[PDB]
Order: sequence, then C-alpha cells, then structure tokens
Amino acid sequence: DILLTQSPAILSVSPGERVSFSCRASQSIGTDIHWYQQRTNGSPRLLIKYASESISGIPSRFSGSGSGTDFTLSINSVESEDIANYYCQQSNRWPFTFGSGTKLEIKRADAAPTVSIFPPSSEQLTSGGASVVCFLNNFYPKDINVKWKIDGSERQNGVLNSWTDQDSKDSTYSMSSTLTLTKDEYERHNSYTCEATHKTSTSPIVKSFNRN
Amino acid sequence: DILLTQSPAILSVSPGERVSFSCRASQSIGTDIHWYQQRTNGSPRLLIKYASESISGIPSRFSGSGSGTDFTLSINSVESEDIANYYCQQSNRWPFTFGSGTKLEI
Amino acid sequence: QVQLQQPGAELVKPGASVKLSCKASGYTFTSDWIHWVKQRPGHGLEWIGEIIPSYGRANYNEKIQKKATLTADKSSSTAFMQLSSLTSEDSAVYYCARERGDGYFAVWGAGTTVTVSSAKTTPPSVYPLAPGSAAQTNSMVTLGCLVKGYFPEPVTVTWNSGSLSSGVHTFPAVLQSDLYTLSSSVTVPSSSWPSETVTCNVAHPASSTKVDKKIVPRD
Amino acid sequence: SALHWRAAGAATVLLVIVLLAGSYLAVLAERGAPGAQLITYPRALWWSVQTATTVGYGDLYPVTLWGRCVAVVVMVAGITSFGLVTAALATWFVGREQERRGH
Repeated sequence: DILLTQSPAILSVSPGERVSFSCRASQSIGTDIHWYQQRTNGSPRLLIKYASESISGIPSRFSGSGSGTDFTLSINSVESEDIANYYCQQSNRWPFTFGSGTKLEIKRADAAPTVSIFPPSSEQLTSGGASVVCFLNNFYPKDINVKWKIDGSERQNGVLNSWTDQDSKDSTYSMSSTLTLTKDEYERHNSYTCEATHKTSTSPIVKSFNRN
Repeated sequence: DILLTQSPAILSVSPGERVSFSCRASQSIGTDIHWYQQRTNGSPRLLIKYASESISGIPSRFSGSGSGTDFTLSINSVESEDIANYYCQQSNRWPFTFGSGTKLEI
Repeated sequence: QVQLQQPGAELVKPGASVKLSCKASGYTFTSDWIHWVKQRPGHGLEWIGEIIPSYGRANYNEKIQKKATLTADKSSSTAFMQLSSLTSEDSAVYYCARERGDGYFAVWGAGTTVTVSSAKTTPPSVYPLAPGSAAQTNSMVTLGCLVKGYFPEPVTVTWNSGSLSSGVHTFPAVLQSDLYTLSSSVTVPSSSWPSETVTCNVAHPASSTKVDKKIVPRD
Repeated sequence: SALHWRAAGAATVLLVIVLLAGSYLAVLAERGAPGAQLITYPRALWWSVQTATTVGYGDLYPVTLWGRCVAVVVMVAGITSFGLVTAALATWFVGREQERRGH
C-alpha cells in the first residue's frame, strides 16, 4: 500500500508568515492527493483536492501543489484559526491511505496568565464534596507551573491539572488546576491559594480566598 | 531475479499477542506473493496465496496484506503450534524466488 | 444542512459489540461510497473500510484486524458499521465520510466516540463557578462551570446555547477511578454581568442527558 | 429509414450505455484489490472509452477477474459497434454504386 510521509510532524511559525507542510508518497500518485484540516475536537475538513484544486468555502489563503511523489499544502499568511492538524490522503491506488499528520503551531508574543480562583459550589458542598477550581488562562509560552497552599502551607494532594492545546482564537494556552477535598477537609481550613509561576514574570501571580 | 528480503530473521513474541513478518520484493510484484509455513522437520505448507487470499484448512488466525514491494503475513493471537519458519515466494516474474525465512519464537 | 449524522457516543464492554450508524441527507448518487475512519486519541486517521449503498458491496483495510462489518439500508439512507468483540484497543472516535467516487472525502460526520470499558454509564454533575466575594475585577470577568463524575466521554459544553462563543475554554477531562472531570471557562465584560444571564449547557450523549446551569453571583 | 442506418444508430446508443455501465462495474470490481488504479468513476470512464476504441494506452487497466471480464465486454462492444458502422458505410456505398450504373 502507498505510504504518505508527513514531516516535519510539528511546524512552528510566526503570525502572518507563509507556511508549508510536505507530504511524500512512497510511489508516484499523479495528483491524486487531497488535504484535510482537523482542529482540536472537530472532524476532518477538506482543504484542497487533487493536489491543487480548491474547495469552496476554504479561505483563498490555502493552496496546494505537487505531482508524483512530492506534494505541498501552503498557507499564505498563517493565523490563529489555522492552528490544527493537517493530513494528506491519496486515491491513486486502493486502498486510500492517510498521512501521519502535521501539527501547525503558531509562535505569538509572550502573554502572562490570567489567574482566577473559584471557591467550591454550595450545590456541590450539599453532597459532601468541595472543589477549588483555579484557571491559568491565555498565557504564552505554554510552560507554566501552578502551586497550591492551604493556610500558607503548600498542598499537593488531590490536585489534578488539565492543559488546553494551543488556542485557535489567539494562539495562547490555558490550564486548569482542580484541588478536590471533602467538605470535611475543606471545613477545617481557612485560606486557599493558587500560585502561578510563569516566564512572563519572576514574581508568582497569586489568588487566594478564605472560606468565610 | 527478484529478491525477497525477510527481516527480522527471528521474531520473539508472548503467547496470544499479535505478530507480523515482513517480506520486501526488490521490485514491484503486484500481489503475486505467497506465504509458506514449515515446522521443525516438516515440508512447507501454503498459508496465504496472492498476498491476501486465504487457503482452506488454515486457521482463520492467519492473514496476509500488501501490494507492490511490501508484504505482511500476520498471525492474530500467536500460539505454540505457530512456532516454525515462515517463507514468502513470488510468482510475478520468472523464476519464482523465495525469501530467506523468518523464525517465529514464543 | 448536516450531511452525515452519527451518534455522539457508545459504551461497550470488552468482548461485546456495538453497531455504529451514519445517516446521510442531501444529494445521494448511485456512485456514492461511504467510508469509515478510525481515530485513536492523539493519533491520526486510519481507513477502516468502504461501502457502496446503491450496490451493497464493501471492502476493508487488510493491514489491520477486521473487526468491522459494513452494511447499508437503501430506503433509510443509513450506513451501518458492526464492530464486534472490542477491547481497549478498539476505543476511539469513528467517523464516516462520503466519497463521490472521485477519491476524496467531501464531508465527514461529527463522529461517534466509542469507549470500551467495564465501567457503568454515569451522567455528569454540573456546579457553578462564580468569583469569590472578595475578588476585585476589571473590564472582563471570568466565570465557568465544573463538570465531574461522568463516564464515558464525551461531554459537549456550550455557553448560552451557543450564542456566547468568544472567550470559552473547555479543558480536556482528567480521569480518576472510572469517572471523568472537566471545567469550562467563559469571559464576558464585567459590566454585562450578572445583568445579562450567562448559562453553561452541558450535554453528555452517553447518558442521553443535557443539563443547564446559570451562573449567578455568590449570595 | 434503412436498416444499416438504424443498426449504426443503435450500436452507438448501445456503446455509450456499455461505456457508462462499464465504468461503473469496473470501479465496483477493482476496489478492494490492493494496487488497483481503476478505482474512480471519471478515469474509469476514460478507461472504458480508450478500451472500447481499442486504443488502451496502459495508464489504466483492470487487475481483477471481474474487472477484466468487464473489459472484454467493453472491448467487444466497441469493436462490434465501430465495425457495424463500417458495414453501414459499405451498404451505403454499394447501394449507391448500383445507382451510378442504373439499377
């Protein structure tokens, strides 16, 4: 079967710049190559068909080129909405096959995180639980560390973090640190703090809140 | 003449696991590849013909795939009776040729 | 209008076997082929098989273990895929797409999330997240709502039934003892709250439940 | 209207039908066979036409038994159709040469 090689796997580029992903077929497939876009959690979307033919509804920003074994999908002037995974697919010979995929990644200006701390909900406490949510939104680079402190004392148990893939709205990243305790453990403690340490500033950004 | 490369030479796998031997032809042979099994002291036994067509009497466990120059013989869920040597053979161009063989080892 | 419709999710016990659906609408020709692609989390697209409704024939990917059986119901315009004896390995998002016989996938379905576990289907619990009483604020305000204790994936979190799109982050769920947990974050002008209601819509296809939860300030 | 001319006409409508069906059947038969290229309608149509006219460039051809069976039918239809036209042109020339002499 035909093998479609997509390298590099990840592409980093500055906003507005021109960018190109390559797709190499293990054998000559004419122009029977097609390009698909897939953003975080969406389904694939046809960008270019038959190597260079454009589809309607696709920003004139996207073009295709190539023939035989070497194909290129270019984006003249990249922008946040372009952050996704790009795949190539051939219909020259059966069975149709797909490329391994190339992730487009934009490099934007440094942005410090927007921290927000949230005290557990009453509806939740009403059922024995207590979750202290903290958001580290729209920062960049994506390297960020979050520290919890219960009554001035660093906490590390019951903490589960979650990061978002690069945002396709502004090329930033966001993280959600969730400190989960029982109403009990929560009832017997004063202040809850969430400290964020990010390249944007030596000083750690912090948000606290006392149960009363 | 067409050269059939079978590497790795030896394959080690845990019982029940899935396993695959590869066979590479020095040139495009379509699907004119066939697979043979040969246990210790027995004669070869046809497993798969024409790259993917199954033979009757062969555990549904054995499958084949590939076209052109890259062919694969897979065994879904290996078991002791599968311990043997596996060879590939092409009939695309004269003379028919054989692969060097791959020993399955559990 | 949405051309290929597929059930949001399907829970299956190891060894069991679910049958996915994909119903089409719009122009349907005799040259149409419906394909099925499998996408394991984090990995790429893997072609599973194809079927030509107008005739009923289907072909499958030989490089992999055949765990699917494609069929098509002419009258209802629905293509079906029967996956049998699944395992953790079979858990993934399965898409169906339509190919006009010219080689490329014109349109894809939203895909069906298939999770193969022993765990039981548990609807999600939604709690509000409003700033604390002593948190000052500027031009924008960050509200959000927590979705926890659900299984299996996924959950779809919209804000104000979709009207409020700009400023939303719906973090990837974390798993812990057969139950997922995630949070969604929304940011609106601090002036426009709570005068204008901000509600988070959480849908969990696996349990056939979609619940609302308005975000009002703390007492 | 003379038979030879009716046949010629029929032969043409027929050939067209065969080309179209041939294209469809070919793709249907070829898909599922690794390495097959006769797998999309547009080119299949181009394939059948070049097969019916017996030109066959080799850029496309069936590799499965049913595909080849479909090819034979197309080849034969194209050959018979075009031959039937030649035959009609002969009956026309023969019939009119008899005129240029009297009968």
